[PDB]
Amino acid sequence: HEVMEQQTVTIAKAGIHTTLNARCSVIAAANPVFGQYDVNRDPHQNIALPDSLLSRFDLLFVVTDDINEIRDRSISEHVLRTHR
Amino acid sequence: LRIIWGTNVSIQECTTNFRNFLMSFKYKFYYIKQLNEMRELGTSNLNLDARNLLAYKQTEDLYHQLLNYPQEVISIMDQTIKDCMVSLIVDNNLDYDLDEIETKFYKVRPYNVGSCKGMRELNPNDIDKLINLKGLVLRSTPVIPDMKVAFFKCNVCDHTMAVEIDRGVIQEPARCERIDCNEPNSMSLIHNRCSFADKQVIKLQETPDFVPDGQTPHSISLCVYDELVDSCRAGDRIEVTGTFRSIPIRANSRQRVLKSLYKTYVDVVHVK
Repeated sequence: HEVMEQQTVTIAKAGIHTTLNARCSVIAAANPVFGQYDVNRDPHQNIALPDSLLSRFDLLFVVTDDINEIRDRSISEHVLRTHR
Repeated sequence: LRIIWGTNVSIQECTTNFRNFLMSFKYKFYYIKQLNEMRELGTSNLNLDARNLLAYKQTEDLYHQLLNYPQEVISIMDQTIKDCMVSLIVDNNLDYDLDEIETKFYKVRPYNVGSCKGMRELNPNDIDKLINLKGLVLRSTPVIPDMKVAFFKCNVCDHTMAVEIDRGVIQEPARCERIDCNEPNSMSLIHNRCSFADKQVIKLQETPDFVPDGQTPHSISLCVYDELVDSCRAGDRIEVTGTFRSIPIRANSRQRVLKSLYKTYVDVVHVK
């Protein structure tokens, strides 16, 4: 939380006491928070990691590999063509 | 005037300046009352007050002579209070039966000279000075015996003559005692027969309430002496006064060489 939005890191440790800057960009990949019920499951209870984090991330993209039948065949063909 | 080395606090001057200090309220802004209380009990250890000499005149300078040079000033102060006991007795004529009560050892216990700031603030420039300190005591060390009067022996004849330590060193005459006899052979130092005096050691954290936060407090080992030894236990957060000391330590190991960085400890003449 402190890293992402605030854009800085703060160490009061022991110690050296300083506010030092980490202004990194961030990507994250997570599972379906238990139960493959990632596709059908509710807009909430699916994410598994409330709450403010869900906001901090500018974009939340969903990846259910669910047909979308006519989409499966195409993907398979693509993979086949690739296998070369 | 009898100048004494570099301390330059003159004998046969300050003694009288202290001798006429007697009988004062005064001022304030006790004194002889509490001494008259002292003479019966035989408890010795005159606690004084500090501040007395300030702002009081005379001896406005004596406060500065003690503060800047406590080492001699305490000894002279003890001599003078002893002779002022001697002069207290002759006033009432025959007292306490008779002269033996004066022979008993007395000392001054000065305290609260200015308000010093911490151990931490202290300059290395002031190494003989009276220094307030405060902090809890983490441990009270077992009693170490300290040399006062040394004893010596030889294979010849054997003879019992012995010499006092004085300064922090011991030099025995090569040869020899009584007489004579001689020969050149090394002196035999009896370990147990010689006299000893109590020296404790007390560890003190520097004011855990006052800290750089979060850096852990610094140790100050104050060694005390005499009656003060074993007069305390642990964790006492109150305050202590005494003379600062830097003494060399022996390093690696053996070699008889000095680490050249002197360790620092407090003589702590008084505790309150």
